[PDB]
Amino acid sequence: EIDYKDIATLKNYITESGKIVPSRITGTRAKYQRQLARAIKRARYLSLLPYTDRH
Amino acid sequence: IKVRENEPFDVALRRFKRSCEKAGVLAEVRRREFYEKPTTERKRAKASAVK
Amino acid sequence: AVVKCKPTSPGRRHVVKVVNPELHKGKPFAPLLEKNSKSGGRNNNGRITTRHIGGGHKQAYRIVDFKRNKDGIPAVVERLEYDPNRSANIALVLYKDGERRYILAPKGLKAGDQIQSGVDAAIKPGNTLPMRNIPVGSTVHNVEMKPGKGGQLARSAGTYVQIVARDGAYVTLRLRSGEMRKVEADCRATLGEVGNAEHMLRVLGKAGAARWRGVRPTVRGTAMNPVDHPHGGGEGRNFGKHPVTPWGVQTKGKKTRSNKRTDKFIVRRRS
Amino acid sequence: SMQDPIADMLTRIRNGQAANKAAVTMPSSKLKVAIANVLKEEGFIEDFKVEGDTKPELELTLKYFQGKAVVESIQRVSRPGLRIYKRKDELPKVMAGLGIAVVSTSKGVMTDRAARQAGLGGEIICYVA
Amino acid sequence: SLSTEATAKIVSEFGRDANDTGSTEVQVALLTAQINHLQGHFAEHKKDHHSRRGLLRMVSQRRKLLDYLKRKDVARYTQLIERLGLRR
Amino acid sequence: MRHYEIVFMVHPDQSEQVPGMIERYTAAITGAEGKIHRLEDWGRRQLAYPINKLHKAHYVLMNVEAPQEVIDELETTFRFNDAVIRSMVMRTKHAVTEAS
RNA sequence: AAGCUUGAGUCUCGUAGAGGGGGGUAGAAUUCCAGGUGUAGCGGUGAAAUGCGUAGAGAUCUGGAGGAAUACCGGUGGCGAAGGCGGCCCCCUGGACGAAGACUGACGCUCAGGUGCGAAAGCGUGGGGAGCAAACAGGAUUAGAUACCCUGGUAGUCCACGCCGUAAACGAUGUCGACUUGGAGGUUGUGCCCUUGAGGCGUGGCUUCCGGAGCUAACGCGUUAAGUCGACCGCCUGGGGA
RNA sequence: ACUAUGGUUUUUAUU
Repeated sequence: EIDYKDIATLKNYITESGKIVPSRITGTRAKYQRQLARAIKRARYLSLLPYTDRH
Repeated sequence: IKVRENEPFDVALRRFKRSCEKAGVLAEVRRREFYEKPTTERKRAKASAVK
Repeated sequence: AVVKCKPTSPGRRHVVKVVNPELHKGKPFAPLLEKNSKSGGRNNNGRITTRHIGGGHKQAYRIVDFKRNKDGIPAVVERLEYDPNRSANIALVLYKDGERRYILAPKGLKAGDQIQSGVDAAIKPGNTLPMRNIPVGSTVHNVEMKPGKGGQLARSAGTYVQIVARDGAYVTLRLRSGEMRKVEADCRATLGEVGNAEHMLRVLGKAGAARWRGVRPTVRGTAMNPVDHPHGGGEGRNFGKHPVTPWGVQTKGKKTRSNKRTDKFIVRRRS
Repeated sequence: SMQDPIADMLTRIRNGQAANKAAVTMPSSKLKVAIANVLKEEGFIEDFKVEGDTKPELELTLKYFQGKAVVESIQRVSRPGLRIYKRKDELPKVMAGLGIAVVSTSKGVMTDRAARQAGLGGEIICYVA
Repeated sequence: SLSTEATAKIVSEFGRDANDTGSTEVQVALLTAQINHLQGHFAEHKKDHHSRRGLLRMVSQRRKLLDYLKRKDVARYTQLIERLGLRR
Repeated sequence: MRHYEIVFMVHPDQSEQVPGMIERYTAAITGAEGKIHRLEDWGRRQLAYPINKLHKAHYVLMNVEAPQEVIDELETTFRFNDAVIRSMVMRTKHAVTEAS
């Protein structure tokens, strides 16, 4: 929430393939699933997360 | 899910077709709750005393 | 940008004109002019060497800088102007410590715009620097083959070339002709594209409006006597002959390069 | 939306009969109450109540018999966009003497029986038997 | 929407009593402030669809109230064209 | 005034030209009654991918309150500096307190 | 007409949203371009040929441009006069809707004419052209191939401005509003409750299935009805000609 | 691999 300059907790909601984890395995409320899913994408533009996942 | 450990060889065998992804673990026969149990086991063990 | 003319007079319906609010329209800067003497397209013994050039009307020269005058020194654009002998037109620049000069226009529609020179230049369009300084993928115009009074390659309106590799004293680049060339890197090139790019949108509407600017219509070969042009037609205007020049040689697909010497710069020629 | 004060009254007296519902509610108006009094006087309903002040609500107690509803014939035989009017001598007969027509007279809501008793005509608003 | 102050500059200044909106001209004046603010939506930009279509919707809404003012408000149209520049 | 985060990356071969821009625009914000709540160095990080022959970069975190037209005039100031790789302007979330 | 404030709309604080406009910007790969390493294959179908290459391709390094689009997020979860709309960041903004008060006083709803608008394709005058591709030029298949299949490829698809205005525009049901049946599921606000709840009880706002009255020639509709009713507007009288 | 077809037409009333 409000921050994407740290990712060490945010990575908990990402798969090993770099895609967003479905809320039904984390019990996360859908409003917060939406926020975390867009926050994971915001953190790619600060180069803290890759876009690929090609090797 | 993808390959993360091998290291000089892997189990392979129909890699992720009816193994490690969809039936078992969700879909078709809906058995053994492997999707919704592993966090409940990690919630309750824990040590829970004297290591 | 260009606009279409109204039918306020005969034939004018088809005319298109170029308009630029930043263009000066007044006279060129008087200390930077000469008359540019012409030899009329004939040698000292009165014989034709260049054709279709007779019937000219007065043109000057803006003392245009191709010699890379004041190298490594910054300047600023003061005004934009017209030049009858180059399709990109011209710009007037004022140099760091004094004086003006006219330069071949880099792409742009404004004045008050600064430029830099040499290896202290920024990687920005309009700046002029040795090709040994520019990175792979860069676009350039007026790129230079040798230092001197003149300047070579990519000068016609809207043209540029792009560099693909660099190794030692040379750089490899891709031409508008489809040629691939390996050129000397110490030579002074200008970043980006050469200006105007709208020169082939010109109409030359009135038949007298080509003549009043010194342009001559070329004389049709089939309309001549067969013993004065080998392409000359019969009384019934009949063709019946392969195309040729006024000097009897065939033109449709027939090659003419005969050099076998300029090998150093060759990689792969046009196709 | 709501053009006439009784277009939602007749349907709510006709419907609910198969489930034998002993009551029905609707929004209340001067004409709905003036009709509810004559429907009690002619034995078609057993009670009517008004409840409210600025937008009142009307509850009707519906009438039943052994395994059956009692109001088995109820129609308007007129429409708010194309109304029906009759002279004092021309008020409509229903089931050749076994039914009654309801008239809105210059002295209020009454049966054609009572309008002819007084020597009045008016607007025809319901047919019941 | 219009600001609380640009609203107050009509509904607490233009009516016949303190905070009066029962003068029909105040319903025309508040819309004449909202339509001028919608003609203020532009710069930056010119070709916004929902503002060009919504501007014409505020013209429809002003033709509604101005026709009514010259129909059921007796004389108050000539007592309003001295206070609104409807002919610029 | 409006609140913004502003978190920027410095190019490792242009890096000496950043202080002549940012430590000089702090006057242009405070002259407009604006505030800069930290301007702290976040250090040299290894990147999650190579940005075309750039794989390790230095980060800075600003935190600002200003007029919107002073942050628009800061965007052209970051773009004319060219030693900075994205300003990363992001709206609202209120001002930082107690050093985050 | 003047008061009332039950129809309808609005402000303060608040809710969710791929609704619209104007500016910026990014990761990969197909492609194109130049040099290494090292060779004759690649490409493609039911099975093949035309072709790219052998004058140095495919593959793999090395070093960079060029173009269209935006993985996951994503849920019968949401929005929009209609058509339709999912990158991420900034600058503008309509509708719907929740709590508690204040306000206009019929301001609603319907609508001939008129003026409004696009999913694709096309036109004008120029730009830009990876992935694909009317027509075009080949090859194979064949009795022939204008079709399957395949190498290349123009207009087009992209962009600026002015035109074009259509459809199975079909969520085939013109519209505002009220009443009512058996059982579940999803989903956004606000009240009430020591949440004694590892969530209900009310009340607004939203919404998918499965039964059933009534309704149909039959499929279907089914409280978000094609059921029960009332007002405004619009349309209709056999096939083919056409 | 690997396909094109064939005009027109019929059979009781009666308790």
